[PDB]
Formats: sequence, C-alpha cells, structure tokens
Amino acid sequence: DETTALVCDNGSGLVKAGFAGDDAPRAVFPSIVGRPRHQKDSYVGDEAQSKRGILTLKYPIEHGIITNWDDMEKIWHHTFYNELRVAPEEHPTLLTEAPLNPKANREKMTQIMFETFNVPAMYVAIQAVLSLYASGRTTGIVLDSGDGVTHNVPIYEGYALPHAIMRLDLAGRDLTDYLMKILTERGYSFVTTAEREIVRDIKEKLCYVALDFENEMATAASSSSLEKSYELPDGQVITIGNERFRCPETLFQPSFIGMESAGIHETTYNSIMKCDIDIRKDLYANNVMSGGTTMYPGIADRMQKEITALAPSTMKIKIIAPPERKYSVWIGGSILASLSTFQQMWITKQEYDEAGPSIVHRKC
Amino acid sequence: DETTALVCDNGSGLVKAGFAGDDAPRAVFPSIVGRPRHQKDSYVGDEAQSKRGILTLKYPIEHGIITNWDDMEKIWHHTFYNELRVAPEEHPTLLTEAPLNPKANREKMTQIMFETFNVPAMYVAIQAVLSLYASGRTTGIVLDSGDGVTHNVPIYEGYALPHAIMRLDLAGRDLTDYLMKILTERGYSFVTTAEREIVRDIKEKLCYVALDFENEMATAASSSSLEKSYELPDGQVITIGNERFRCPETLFQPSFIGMESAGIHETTYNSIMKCDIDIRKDLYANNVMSGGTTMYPGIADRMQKEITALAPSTMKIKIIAPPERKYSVWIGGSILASLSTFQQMWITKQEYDEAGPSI
Amino acid sequence: ACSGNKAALLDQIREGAQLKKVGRDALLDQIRQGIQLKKV
Ligand SMILES: Nc1ncnc2c1ncn2[C@@H]1O[C@H](COP(=O)(O)OP(=O)(O)OP(=O)(O)O)[C@@H](O)[C@H]1O
Ligand SMILES: Nc1ncnc2c1ncn2[C@@H]1O[C@H](COP(=O)(O)OP(=O)(O)OP(=O)(O)O)[C@@H](O)[C@H]1O
Ligand SMILES: [Ca+2]
Ligand SMILES: [Ca+2]
Repeated sequence: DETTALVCDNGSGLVKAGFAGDDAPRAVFPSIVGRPRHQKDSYVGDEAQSKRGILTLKYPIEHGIITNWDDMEKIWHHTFYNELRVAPEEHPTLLTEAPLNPKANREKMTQIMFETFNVPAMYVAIQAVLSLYASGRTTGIVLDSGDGVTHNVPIYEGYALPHAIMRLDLAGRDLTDYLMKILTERGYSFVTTAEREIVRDIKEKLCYVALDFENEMATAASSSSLEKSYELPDGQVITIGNERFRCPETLFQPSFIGMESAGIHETTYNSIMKCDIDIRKDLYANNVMSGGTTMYPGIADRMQKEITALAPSTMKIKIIAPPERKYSVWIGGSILASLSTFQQMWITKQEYDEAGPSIVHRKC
Repeated sequence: DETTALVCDNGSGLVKAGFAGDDAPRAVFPSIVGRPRHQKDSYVGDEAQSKRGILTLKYPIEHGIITNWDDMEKIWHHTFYNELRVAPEEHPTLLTEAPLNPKANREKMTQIMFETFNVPAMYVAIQAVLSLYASGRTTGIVLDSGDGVTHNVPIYEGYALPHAIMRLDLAGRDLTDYLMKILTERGYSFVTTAEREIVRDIKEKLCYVALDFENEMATAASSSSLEKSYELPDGQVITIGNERFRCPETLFQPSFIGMESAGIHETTYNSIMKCDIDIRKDLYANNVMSGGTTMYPGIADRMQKEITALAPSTMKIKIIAPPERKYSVWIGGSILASLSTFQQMWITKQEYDEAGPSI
Repeated sequence: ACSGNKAALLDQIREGAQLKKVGRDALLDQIRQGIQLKKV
C-alpha cells in the first residue's frame, strides 16, 4: 500500500489508523503522550504507559476535542512514522472530528496537516457520520459513545444537523471508574498501577445491560443465575453479580455517578424531537450505534424498549448494532476515502496554498 | 573459547575477568599496578605485591571509579594478554562501571577500548544492575559492597534510578583496617609486610554479623560461646571473641571508624524512600546483595530485621543473598553478554568511528 | 459539496463495498527466563 489514502480516527482514549480500502484499523493505540517528568524526549501509546512511572502522561483529546496541539502532533508523528510506517507527503489523509468541533480547531488541524506533515491532500469528516456510512445509510441518528464522550447525531442525506446534536460527557472512561469504585466498596483493593487495567477488562468481558433494571436486580437477589467469575493474575478469584449490569446502567441513569443529566435514551429521543417532523420517521427507524461503549450485550434491545416507550405508538423503531461498531467510525472512513465519487472532495495542498486554512468549510 | 565475548568487572580492590557463558571468572587478581620505585617497566597483580618492596604500588580504581588511566591500561593489558591469554581485537568485550560514573569517564573508557585495544565491539554496564540480573530480576534494590565503596542502587525494569542512589565510602578495605586496629590494641603486633594479609583472612574466616549487637555483646561477656581461634603461621595461636562481630558492625554503625555517616540499613531505607511510592513494594521485596563485603554470615537476617523496623508494618520485606554474590556482578555480565536479544546492543567499532566516543 | 456531485457520492455509499481483509522488553524477558553457564 503506497500512494493510497490514509484514515485516521482520533478518539479521546484510542487512536485508530490504517489504509483506505482495508476492513479494519491496522493500528489501535492509546491516545496519550508522555514527556520526561524530570531532567529521548517523548513517548506515545503503549510504551508511554509502560514507563508512566518516569513521565508526565497527558491526553491531547478531551471530550473528543483536541486540546493540546503539541501533544497531538506527537501522536500523528507516532501514527505515520512509528505505527503505519509511512510518509505523510505521499498519502492523502482523511481525519475525523467530533460533532460540534469549533471551526478554529478544524482549521488548526488542516493547517498542521499541510504545513507540518505536508500531506498531498486531506479531508476532515465528522465521526458520527462515518459510522452511519459504515452501515450503508445516509439518513439516521447515530449514538456514538467512546472513551471520553457520548453524542446523539441526527443526519439527513449525508449532512449532520447541528441544532439537534446532544452531547453527554459520560463514556467508558467514567464507567470503568464507576466499576472500580463499587468493586472496591466490597473489599477488592484496586488502584491504578495495573488494577485500572483489569477493571477495564472485567468491564468489557462481564458487563451487560439489563432489559429491566428493577426486574434484573430482583433476579440477582433471589438466585445466583447472574453471578460470574474472574480470576485475577495474582491468583485471587472474584465473583460478580448485579455489578455486571449496574455499571452500564449509568448510561440510562447518570444519577449513578451523580450526574444530574439525562440518559442516552432520553437524549436520543430529545435529539429526534429537535428535528423536522417529516424526517423523524426515517430517524426512528435508523438508530445506528457506534463506539466501544455501545458494545455491551443487551444494549440494543434496552434501547429499542426505552425508545418505543418515549415515542408515538405508531412509529416503527429500529436499532442497528453492527458487530463491528467498535470500529464503525474508522470503517466508515475507510469506505468513504476509497470511493471514486469522493476523489473530487479532497482538499489539495494547492487549494490550501491559494485560499488558506479556511478552504475547509462548506455548507449545503 | 574464541570469537566469544569477554566480561571484565573492575573492582576497587579486585579485577574479575572471564568468558561470557561461563559460570565464574577464570581470573581474579588484585587491582593494583607497580612501577620501579627507582632507576622490566611495570608489574600488575599478585606479582606486583610479591615485589612491592622495590616498586611504587598504585590503585587505578578508587571508590569504584577509575582515576589513573595509564595504570588502568596496564591492568587491561595484563587482563587480556597475561590472564585470559586472548587478543582483544577478536572478542567483543563487556565492561562494568560504578553507579554515578561521570560521562567523561565512560567515554574515556570506550575510547581506549576502541583506539588502543581495537576490540570489535563493546558495552558498558552498571555493576549493581548485573548483580540484579544474576538473581533473575529486572526490578529491585541492590546493595553492592566491595573492597572500596558501597552503593544502594534502586532499579526498575532494567534501568537504574540515579536520583535515588546512595553512596557510602565504607567497604572491606576499611573493615580490614578496623580489625587490624582492634586486634593490635590487644597485644597483637600487626604491620603490613604480611600481616595485613592475615588480618584479611581472619576477617573472611571468622567475622560475622550479630542479629542483636547489644545482645550479642552480653553473650560474649558472660561465656566463651563465641570465642574462636586462629593459628598464625609463625605458630602463635590467637583467640577472638566479640571482635568477630564488632568488625562487621561498622556497616550498620559507621561511627565505629568515626564516620558520621549512616548505616547500610538506613541508606537502604533512605534509597527506597527516594523512589516512586508505587514501586516501593517491588523494591522492599527484592533486596539483592552483591560484593565480597556482603559475604558475612548473619548479614542477610540482620538486614531483614533492621528494614522491617524502618518500614511500614504492612510491607513484605525480602533479602536475597546469593551464595555466589561475591561474583554476582561478573556473573550478571557473563549472562547478559551471552543472551541473543542482547547481541544488537553491542557498540561496534564502526558505530564508534562514525559518531565518536559519545555513541 | 453543495452540487450535483453530492447525490452520486451518496448513492455510491448506500451501494456498499468490501474492504481488504487484514527491543528492551524482550531482553528483559529473556533475562528473567534464566540461563545455564558452562562449568569451570
Ligand atoms: N466489549 C466492550 N464492552 C464494553 N466497553 C468496551 C468494549 N470494548 C471497548 N469498550 C470501551 O470503549 C472505549 C473506547 O471506544 P472508542 O475507541 O470508540 O472511543 P474513542 O474514540 O477512543 O473515544 P471518544 O469516541 O469517546 O472520543 C473504551 O473506554 C473501552 O472501555
Ligand atoms: N567471606 C568473606 N567475608 C567477608 N569479606 C569478604 C569475604 N570474601 C571477600 N570479602 C571482601 O570483599 C572485598 C572484595 O569484594 P569485591 O571483589 O566485590 O570488591 P571490588 O569490586 O574489588 O571493589 P568495589 O566493588 O568496592 O569497587 C575484599 O575487601 C574482601 O575482604
Ligand atoms: Ca471517537
Ligand atoms: Ca566492584
């Protein structure tokens, strides 16, 4: 793969990167950069936490938005030179951004890609949209939930609807936190050295969503139907019960981590209600879920149930949970970038040299 | 053994040298060089002290640091040509250095090895680390105590932690001195001609560490439980009692030779305290001891006791005293140099010719 | 795009399409492993 396009999706927690045309990211590494805590000069990814002990670790991406441009540069460098092993100047590069990304950010990003990395061509696409594309639709409402943030994004004919976007500062990073908390409140000594890592694995291995939380609690109270076990490496085995479904419940009841916000079913319903009454039909029947925090077993049907209850009785609801939705966004991009009707949509270095960083903002 | 790697650990008092892959140094000789006191041109090792009488003896290594580069050259020459009987230019050579070795020294050493000895490849490794390796660990705190100096070295994942290193200019060379002193203060005429030698043998044969110094003194005061005897060659037999454990006690109480420094238990504890709070657990449970001055019977348990008292009650402590710790460092190197994941870590003459000593 | 080009891109997307099917740490690990040493 040379003279081919690159796809780079920068999550709050995870970076996904690869080549357009590929069915999956060749590179998935933690979105973190570490510099020597005292006085080589920088580390990124797995190696940065491997040596967390002698570095100050930082996260360029907070809430899905880029906040540290220097550190973000180191991430992109590590992406091209160290992960993909490619030269940016001979690959058009597609990049992804959060809904509601400020214009100054988009331009700052376009500006770096050109001046600093000297890529021949580039494009910025909104993450949620790519997810939708990945499913083969151009109309619907996406629920993207990654490590740092959660959005509801209504989309109509390839264009998102900014007035109707719902943002929720609750994602997997805080769900892992919640689980770590509870687990400990039951005598399980957990810290960050290496525990934080285990707590996350338990999360993705054992947690699931209850179709009926009140009802599911009573089950785990009257039998051991729902107990499951996890042997730590130390050796100490531990058992989990209602904790398996109480942790993800936080997505529907944020008041579990004490957030007086509303749950993803409500924000999904509110988001649709915020749209043209004539396209609601299309939206209700096209809930596409993306992100790693949507991977919980049972979340699709819980959502289906919750929404059927909020909406009109006559409307047909539908939830689409691609088994690959952990990587939907990236896949969405992988597809786009490879299509031929898209090849005219690239921003060329030439175009940028004439107009300026502002040559990356279109309406319609 | 040809085209194989060489391992060379230069102590303040002793040089250890051999071949990588071997379980022990084929050559262990005094780290001293003697030149004609008045006017062949140089002697090294056992032969140099054999003829001390007509030479000026000198020690290139003081405090574990190389201070005389000319003399150090003669040592390395004697190592290759006269001990190992090898040619440097056909053997990668691994060398050892003290914690906190100045960069100019390391480079000066790399520079000699290449320009003067023309070895194909070389590596410099920190002595304490090798000891740790020898024990099969890559994380822990080493207590290296040889003839000239004592260090506490905290190490995490193969890398030492320089901010946390504790140096103590008290080792076996001064313990032998202390013992020589006392012994004499009891009517035993001891000088250097050949006595100094005996005093050292008595040290390594009879000295040990008390688990409870105050308590051990009272024992040797109320009975002869702890007396032991040593026949000199002259013939004159001599008896030792509390001197057997008072001599090593100097490691825990430097105020015995009038050093207002703190003991190895304290510096060990201080060294750990100087580290990241998250790796202290690993360190406390991995005290590896190396050097010939750690060979005293009872030192492992004294240390275990002393540290349990300084540290949190909840922390698990552990002392590892390899029976081979006299040679840990060298062994540590012997192992390293032979490993295959290491063969890319060598500094090649080529690499040196391009960049410079700073490579 | 804001032109008649956007409709074909859109249509193309819905259509579908496949996607091609896809030193210090080792030294460290080796050390811990252990080793035998020729006897002298
Ligand atoms: N099987 C699983 N079950 C539950 N959670 C999972 C699973 N797999 C991954 N996750 C969670 O998904 C999160 C990462 O997902 P993703 O890569 O979509 O987010 P991101 O793009 O890095 O961040 P964001 O999109 O919030 O900016 C992690 O917090 C991880 O715990
Ligand atoms: N069995 C023993 N009991 C006590 N001391 C011993 C014993 N064997 C050796 N020693 C002492 O160990 C010292 C030499 O140890 P070692 O070879 O580790 O030091 P070195 O590397 O030459 O010097 P340094 O490490 O201080 O620069 C000598 O002073 C010797 O008296
Ligand atoms: Ca994301
Ligand atoms: Ca030494």
